[PDB]
Amino acid sequence: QALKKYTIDLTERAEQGKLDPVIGRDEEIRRTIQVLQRRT
Amino acid sequence: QALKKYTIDLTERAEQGKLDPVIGRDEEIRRTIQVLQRRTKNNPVLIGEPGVGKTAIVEGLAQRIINGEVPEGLKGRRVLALDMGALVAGAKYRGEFEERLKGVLNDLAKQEGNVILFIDALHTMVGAGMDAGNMLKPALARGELHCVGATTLDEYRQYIEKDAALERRFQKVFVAEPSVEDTIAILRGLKERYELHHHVQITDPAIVAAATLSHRYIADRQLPDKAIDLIDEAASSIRMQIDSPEELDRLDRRIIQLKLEQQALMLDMLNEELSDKERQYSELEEEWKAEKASLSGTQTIKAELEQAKIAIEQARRVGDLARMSELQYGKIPELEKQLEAATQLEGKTMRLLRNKVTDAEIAEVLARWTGIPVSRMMESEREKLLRMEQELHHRVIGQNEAVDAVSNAIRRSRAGLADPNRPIGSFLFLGPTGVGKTELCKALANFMFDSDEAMVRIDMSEFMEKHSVSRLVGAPPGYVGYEEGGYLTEAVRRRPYSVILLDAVEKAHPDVFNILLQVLDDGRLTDGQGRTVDFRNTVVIMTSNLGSDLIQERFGELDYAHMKELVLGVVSHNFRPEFINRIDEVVVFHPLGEQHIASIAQIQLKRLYKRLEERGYEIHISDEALKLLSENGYDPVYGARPLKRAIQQQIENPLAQQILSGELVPGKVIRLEVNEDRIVAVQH
Amino acid sequence: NKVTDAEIAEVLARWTGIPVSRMMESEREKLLRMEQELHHRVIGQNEAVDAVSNAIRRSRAGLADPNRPIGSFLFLGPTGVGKTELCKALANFMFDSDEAMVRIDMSEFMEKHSVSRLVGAPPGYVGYEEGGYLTEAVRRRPYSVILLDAVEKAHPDVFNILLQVLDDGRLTDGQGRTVDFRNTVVIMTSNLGSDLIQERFGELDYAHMKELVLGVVSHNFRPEFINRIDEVVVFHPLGEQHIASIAQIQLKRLYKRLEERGYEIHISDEALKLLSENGYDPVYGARPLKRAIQQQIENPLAQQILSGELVPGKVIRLEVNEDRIVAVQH
Amino acid sequence: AASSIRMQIDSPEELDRLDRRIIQLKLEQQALMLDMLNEELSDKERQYSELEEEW
Amino acid sequence: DLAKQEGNVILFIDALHTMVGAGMDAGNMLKPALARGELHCVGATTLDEYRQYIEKDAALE
Ligand SMILES: Nc1ncnc2c1ncn2[C@@H]1O[C@H](COP(=O)(O)OP(=O)(O)OP(O)(O)=S)[C@@H](O)[C@H]1O
Ligand SMILES: Nc1ncnc2c1ncn2[C@@H]1O[C@H](COP(=O)(O)OP(=O)(O)OP(O)(O)=S)[C@@H](O)[C@H]1O
Ligand SMILES: Nc1ncnc2c1ncn2[C@@H]1O[C@H](COP(=O)(O)OP(=O)(O)O)[C@@H](O)[C@H]1O
Ligand SMILES: Nc1ncnc2c1ncn2[C@@H]1O[C@H](COP(=O)(O)OP(=O)(O)O)[C@@H](O)[C@H]1O
Repeated sequence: QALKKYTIDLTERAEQGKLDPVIGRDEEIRRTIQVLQRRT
Repeated sequence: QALKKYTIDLTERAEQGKLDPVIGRDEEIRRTIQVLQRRTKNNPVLIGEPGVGKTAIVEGLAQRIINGEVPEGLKGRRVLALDMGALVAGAKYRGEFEERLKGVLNDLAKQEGNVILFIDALHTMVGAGMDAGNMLKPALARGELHCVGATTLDEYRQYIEKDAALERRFQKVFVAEPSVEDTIAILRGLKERYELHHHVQITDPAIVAAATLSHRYIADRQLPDKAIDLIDEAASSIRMQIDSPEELDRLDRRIIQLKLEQQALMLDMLNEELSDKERQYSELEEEWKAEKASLSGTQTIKAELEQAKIAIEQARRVGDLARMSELQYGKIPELEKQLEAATQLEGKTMRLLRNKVTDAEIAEVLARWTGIPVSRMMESEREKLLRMEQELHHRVIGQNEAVDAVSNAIRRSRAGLADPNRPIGSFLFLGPTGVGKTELCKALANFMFDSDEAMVRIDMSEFMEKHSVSRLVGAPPGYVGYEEGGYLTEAVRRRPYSVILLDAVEKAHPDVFNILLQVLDDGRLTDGQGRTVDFRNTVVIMTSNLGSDLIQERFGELDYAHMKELVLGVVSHNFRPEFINRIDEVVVFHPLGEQHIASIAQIQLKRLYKRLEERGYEIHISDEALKLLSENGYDPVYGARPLKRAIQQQIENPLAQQILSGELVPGKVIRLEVNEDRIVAVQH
Repeated sequence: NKVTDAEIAEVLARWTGIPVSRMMESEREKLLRMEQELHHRVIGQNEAVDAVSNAIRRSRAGLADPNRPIGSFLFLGPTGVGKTELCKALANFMFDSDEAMVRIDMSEFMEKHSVSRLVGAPPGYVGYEEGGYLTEAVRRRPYSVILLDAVEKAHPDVFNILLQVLDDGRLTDGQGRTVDFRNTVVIMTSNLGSDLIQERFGELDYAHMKELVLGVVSHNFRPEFINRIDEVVVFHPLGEQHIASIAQIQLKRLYKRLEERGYEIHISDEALKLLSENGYDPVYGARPLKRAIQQQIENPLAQQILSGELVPGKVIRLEVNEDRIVAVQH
Repeated sequence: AASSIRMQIDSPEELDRLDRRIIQLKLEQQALMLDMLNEELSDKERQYSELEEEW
Repeated sequence: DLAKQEGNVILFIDALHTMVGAGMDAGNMLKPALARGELHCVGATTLDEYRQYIEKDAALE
């Protein structure tokens, strides 16, 4: 499949715990998801 | 086959129903249809300032073509869109671009006029590395190609209307910026679309209020797109607040705290407390799940009704007849009444919060956009405004008349009662210098709007000059500081709701009052760049001090009214009456008694003890020293600025002289006890 | 299937915006009614009613000059006699808004060399890509009434620009294209002879009024520039029935905004009488009326709204106090 | 103007206004479904049919 | 793949300007997929590339 050919899963990396639990910015992530669950 | 390679059928997508039944504009739709159905020059262009959805106007044209609302010369056409950038894939080699374009044109010649071309952003065809208009031009004079132009008026008169041939291949269709009620009707259609999409409910009076406040205040975007985006933003905000759950997270943190505590312990009763709080959390969570199941059932049965609408529109396009009757008479009224039964079931069961959006939520989103509370008179800020004078007299000693006047202005503002076409209030301030005119404006913006800073001071003793006026407006174009904007204006347009101080205008040249005439009649001002920025949602204030001699004479035992009248006659000697008639509202400040000096000094002690607790110091005072300072810091000409400098020269220097002598320990009781002429601090 | 000249005039009107079409009967009724409507929303000043009625009649009948632009009017009157509001009522008739007008606020222009605000900047300076705002706003709305506000505050001979405008009204803009004014209307407002007006609106007719203030403004302007104007009309300081009518109109739009708030508000006519007693002065015209209305109505009214006395669905008779007005809830 | 006249031929205006009238009366009758609105619908549809046949 | 995963996958692309400058060279192939909604990707750059590429195509804006 063409998925694995040219993609990099970061969610696998945090799923395999490779990554950095940075603290904070939760309002900004919230406003991001506010954008993310729009229609336009 | 480049049509397969580069273009996308809208009418496939509208055949798939993917787009908007866009309301209105119907004369312009028809006029588009007129210009299309000619024999030559078949390509009209769409024009305006953006955020009006001309894209969607082409979409609705295609949807009417699907529905056959067109004359009998377009039934069966092909409305296809193409980017100019779509053929800038490989722009190095020679003719490659042009070979793509000619292959497109030969495809369209082979399709023989049954295809209507759409182009968005027609100015993308202007300059592309001659290039592009020098191939379309024979088709576009000959009308064999069926282009549809849609672009922004700035790019129109910037790119095309300086290139004359491309101007004469096209005809203007000026879409207006829509009205209020047009916005309302389209937002009813969009209420439909969003409650189809965003899984929620919307209040339609909140929608028309949202449209009202969007058109009314924010001039940044334009109609109707700003209200569209606001409704989308509020819908998604409440949509995230569907899976917020705040009280569930409170209970979950509580039960996990009690679980950690019990696991640390292993009299107990903590097991019982954990069991009770977990039962509470489980009950709240189960109510949450029941609400989610209710909303999910409501949205699914709404989607099933929408698919029934899709099928009955398939019967409208195709033309089965008993299918229409069957789908209507079965599906519509029973699904509507059980959708309303689910709606009133939610109106029963929704506690953990909503799925509606109200105008309070609109004003929340608005303040998150604006920063300005028109989040309405909610009996906290409202009852602040009911105590607004008593708010001010934290810092406003005496002087109650202007306090009344200012609070009157604010009340006429934030209750929404003003004629908003003048500004919020024009003001002349009079009276003795060194009372807190600046304090008044600071406390105004403080307990009204932000703070003691959210303002613009403009000191008018600079402004003895014609070129001073040239500064504060903005320079004329074809001069130096054109490219930067005016002094006042861009600072206004960043902070749309401020209070502007024009202090001491009597030192300025009398020319300035013309600029104030345009403002204080109108609240709109035309800058260097020829454009106009609103004031009318701000507050403008001038100060003067001329007959403060006469005030210091006669405020002892004359009234307020004839005092006002006499000093306004003096102002008529000063200004033009043609300007002060444009002035709304004038006060007089009066000289204070020394009790007011003592009170302001108490306020200075308050902010001093604030500063020293910020240093860490717990300091009190003998008030005989306050009596001495009240004896010291006055003149009849300046008043309180002598008190401020005396506070400095007898407090801020020697107390720091002893702190940096290492005498003073934070936390000790430090009485500012008197001396013969000085103040001693103690270490207790 | 026969194409007539009315078809062409409508296609032109919809294709540009200029109201070319032959005088249909709703429009002609509306023109007689707009004579009436400018009596309505402008109480007072029926000289101006006459003048601008004649202006738009010489427009829409299609008889006035295809050389000169259509009207040309240098208004004279003292403060607040409705001049700006006259032209806004013209637009709100004609364009169903106030925000379809060219309101070039003229008192910015106190030194000379901001003419480039209105023309554009000549090539090889800054504003060559942008124009000057008058020309752009004309060429987008080719039928639009242009107002030039309080015009004599400026440096005096800015209006060689307006010598072109009122002469032939092709306007050579910055870049070098033609800004044509033949379907438009230029209005100025000035308050020069206003002290003579309030001095001598009595003891003169309309004509010697016009004569003497024309002599004065001719001392102010240049004799070139007075020759270009169609009719130098004069305004008059208003009597107290006009004051009462203005008060009524302000009450109606006040009622409008508060019924948009959602409140049914009446008044004592004695309260109107108190307003009429508390709004008259010859020297200042209409604004002491309006701000007296503002204070002595709105501030107790907004106070009681922020009290929450005002329940909707109640007739709110603005009845008098001893000297003031209370709102009642019945 | 030529294609404008062609579309005003190809539309028709008052015929489609009467068509809006008859479809509104059909909706109103089915919202009622004494009647006599059936008779009024038949009258307006006969009017529209005569106009359409003339068209 | 954007068609296949049906919006269950939202990919991430930082350096949105590098999608703008990639040779439609990459961007306006995907302005369909973001406009149509097979992808809801997240941008990450500085204000200068915002004014340089994101503001400069107003459709991208
Ligand atoms: N009648 C309508 N019904 C539904 N949505 C509409 C309607 N008119 C406009 N819109 C929406 O308004 C949005 C923004 O307007 P646009 O037409 O896209 O702006 P524009 O002026 O065309 O410039 P662009 O390049 O298209 S953003 C559209 O994408 C539509 O979703
Ligand atoms: N006949 C009238 N009908 C309606 N409103 C009027 C009338 N006469 C005066 N007004 C009011 O008077 C004010 C006039 O506003 P403006 O025209 O801007 O003032 P002005 O006429 O420009 O006076 P100056 O000389 O420029 S200060 C408005 O508030 C009008 O409502
Ligand atoms: N809370 C955090 N947890 C883990 N890593 C972090 C955190 N905060 C910052 N970093 C590190 O800081 C670096 C910043 O890089 P990045 O944020 O990707 O650049 P940019 O700020 O341009 O996006 C990252 O490589 C990341 O590993
Ligand atoms: N009403 C008041 N409430 C609180 N403090 C005030 C008040 N009036 C005056 N002050 C004091 O008066 C001084 C006056 O400052 P400023 O406003 O610049 O002078 P003026 O009032 O003469 O323009 C301030 O420094 C402040 O310490």
